[PDB]
Amino acid sequence: AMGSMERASLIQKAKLAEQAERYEDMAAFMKGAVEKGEELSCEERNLLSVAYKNVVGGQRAAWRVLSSIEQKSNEKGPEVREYREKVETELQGVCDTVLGLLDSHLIKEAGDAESRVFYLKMKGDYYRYLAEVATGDDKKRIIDSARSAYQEAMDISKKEMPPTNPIRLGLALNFSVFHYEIANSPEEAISLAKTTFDEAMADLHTLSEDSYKDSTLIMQLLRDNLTLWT
Amino acid sequence: AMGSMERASLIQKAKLAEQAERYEDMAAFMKGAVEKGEELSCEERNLLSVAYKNVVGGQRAAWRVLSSIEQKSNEKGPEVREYREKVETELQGVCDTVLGLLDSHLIKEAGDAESRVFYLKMKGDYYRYLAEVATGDDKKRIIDSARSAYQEAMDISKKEMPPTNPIRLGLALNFSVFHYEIANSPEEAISLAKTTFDEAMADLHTLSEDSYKDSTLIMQLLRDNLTLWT
Amino acid sequence: RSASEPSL
Amino acid sequence: RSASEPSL
Repeated sequence: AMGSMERASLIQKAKLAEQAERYEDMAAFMKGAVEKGEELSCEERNLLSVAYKNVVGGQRAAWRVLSSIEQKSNEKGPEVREYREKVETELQGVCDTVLGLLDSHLIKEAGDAESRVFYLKMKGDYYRYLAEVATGDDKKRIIDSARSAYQEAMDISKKEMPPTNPIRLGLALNFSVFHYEIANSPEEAISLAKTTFDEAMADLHTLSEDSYKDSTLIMQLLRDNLTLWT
Repeated sequence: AMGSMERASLIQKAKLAEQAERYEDMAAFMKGAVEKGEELSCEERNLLSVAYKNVVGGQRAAWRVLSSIEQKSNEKGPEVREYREKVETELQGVCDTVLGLLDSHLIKEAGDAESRVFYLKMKGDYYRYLAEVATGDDKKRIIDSARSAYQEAMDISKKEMPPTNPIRLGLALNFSVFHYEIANSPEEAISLAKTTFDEAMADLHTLSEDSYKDSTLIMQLLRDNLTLWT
Repeated sequence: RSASEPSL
Repeated sequence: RSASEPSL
């Protein structure tokens, strides 16, 4: 599974599942595609990311609802904790699946900056989702794994991509969220978001109209966060 | 499965899953509750209905997206048809599960009009979702199973419930949709929707403010449909 | 498409 | 909650 399906048919079905908003199916088609062992193209990396972002986003939203209910019950039976744990375990499982694809063998075959930064950012992201539900000292090690992946991605991005590149911008955005929401470092988050915004603003002149729209969509998220954080 | 969980814990978890918008989990908790073999209360019937309506509604929405793509390809490989069939099969499976709960043994233990009409309406509804994807002559028999369930529900509802009862109103609404969208009988659909609207309008005077809001919410759907159909 | 009974 | 990179 999905070992008998052609790679091209798995990519085609992931695009159909995305159109149908069937993200669990999309993720499983893309996991099958990765497991064929060939590197992924830019569009395929994006399908992989879209699929798992939507799966884990649903799980995160549900976990938050349940955690809030559980925290209120702690101002009456094991059910709320049991069910929050069930959703939590499922969420951890999807993060471990993603991290497993990256480790076997997406990151090690990724030589170009665009692919390597994309995957190292993904690694940061899924350890960050693990961290959101972790308690410890599991929690410290998972936070460190996120920070280390983001930091390697950031170092390559700053050497190899222009400050407007949407992947570099989305990496910096997610690392700033890691700092504010996970690492209890709101000043580092704000500094990162401001420096990344300003260096992209300075480079917009180099862009075509379409590239400018791509870059400014992510810059607007940095600005929204800075408005929330200050 | 979920044979080891207490009934009350299954109901509690279905309510938590509904809050978390985890409808697949909600459906499985409610299926476990039904399989405990005790009749369901009014609130429990509603949880059962909410859970499966949302599951099958997601499947129906995806099937429609895929069917439309497939029909366009027929103005280029087996993938679109294969994946539409996969979603179709999953959808049929969820309808067969619901119909199985009703047949084993929800309908036969349901003696009061409120429960019996609710379940016979559900039976109409899930055969109608089967019919939406059926081709035949499977299709005729499935259409007949829907019509027969709706008709039995309607006969009890008209003898035993006031014209404003929200279940009677939702039954008449869904049977009118069966007539317009499934049975190629737009005139029967319009007649049913108009008669049901007018008889409820005539009985609103009997209602409390809260009951009136419940009844008029479903009447407004009958009116929206009549505006669409005329 | 016609509207059917909502999830309430 | 802060906004992170969207699904695009």
